[PDB]
Amino acid sequence: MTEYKLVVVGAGGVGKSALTIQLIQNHFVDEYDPTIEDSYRKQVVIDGETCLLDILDTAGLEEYSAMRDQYMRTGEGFLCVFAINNTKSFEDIHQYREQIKRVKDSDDVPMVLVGNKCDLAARTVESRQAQDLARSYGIPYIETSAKTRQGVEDAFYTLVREIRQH
Ligand SMILES: Nc1nc2c(ncn2[C@@H]2O[C@H](COP(=O)(O)OP(=O)(O)NP(=O)(O)O)[C@@H](O)[C@H]2O)c(=O)[nH]1
Ligand SMILES: [Ca+2]
Ligand SMILES: [Ca+2]
Ligand SMILES: [Ca+2]
Ligand SMILES: [Mg+2]
Ligand SMILES: [Mg+2]
Repeated sequence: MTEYKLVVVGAGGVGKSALTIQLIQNHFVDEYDPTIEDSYRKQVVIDGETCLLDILDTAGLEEYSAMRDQYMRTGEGFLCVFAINNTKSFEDIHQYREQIKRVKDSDDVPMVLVGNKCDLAARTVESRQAQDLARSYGIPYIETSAKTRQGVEDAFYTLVREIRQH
């Protein structure tokens, strides 16, 4: 059966691990845990296709990771995650997209822009801003909450559907 290699990237603390664990185990990690497994596997049915999600949960570029570039090279699709209550994390997205462009040696990489923590009231990044950034990359924008599950399945399933177009 088909395997989709997904890589989750973005700034420290935007909720890369919380999103991936909410998808894989239907649990919200409500604390900072500095030692979470990077590799997740799940057999799922997406649009009538039985397939394997192979998910690599990376560290932010500010954190030193020796396995990051190995994870980068093998990725078929990328979730580029910022938090809607973290302007710096949104600004940082360009650097993650440039790194992806560098490693895939293409500007036509399957990607989804994810605005996480959409449950939180302290919004500093407007939907419109993120839509505009995603448009400039030729990719969809999806808002998620790792806490409430809003958009989580949609973010990962949309990325699979983007890989299928490539
Ligand atoms: N309210 C709310 N909190 C969230 C959401 N997603 C993550 N968090 C919280 O934000 C903090 C950081 O989450 P975490 O998943 O570890 O972020 P990360 O991007 O993997 N950090 P790192 O790059 O260091 O691995 C945690 O306390 C987590 O509970 C969300 O959607 N809503
Ligand atoms: Ca807990
Ligand atoms: Ca741990
Ligand atoms: Ca290159
Ligand atoms: Mg993490
Ligand atoms: Mg503003």
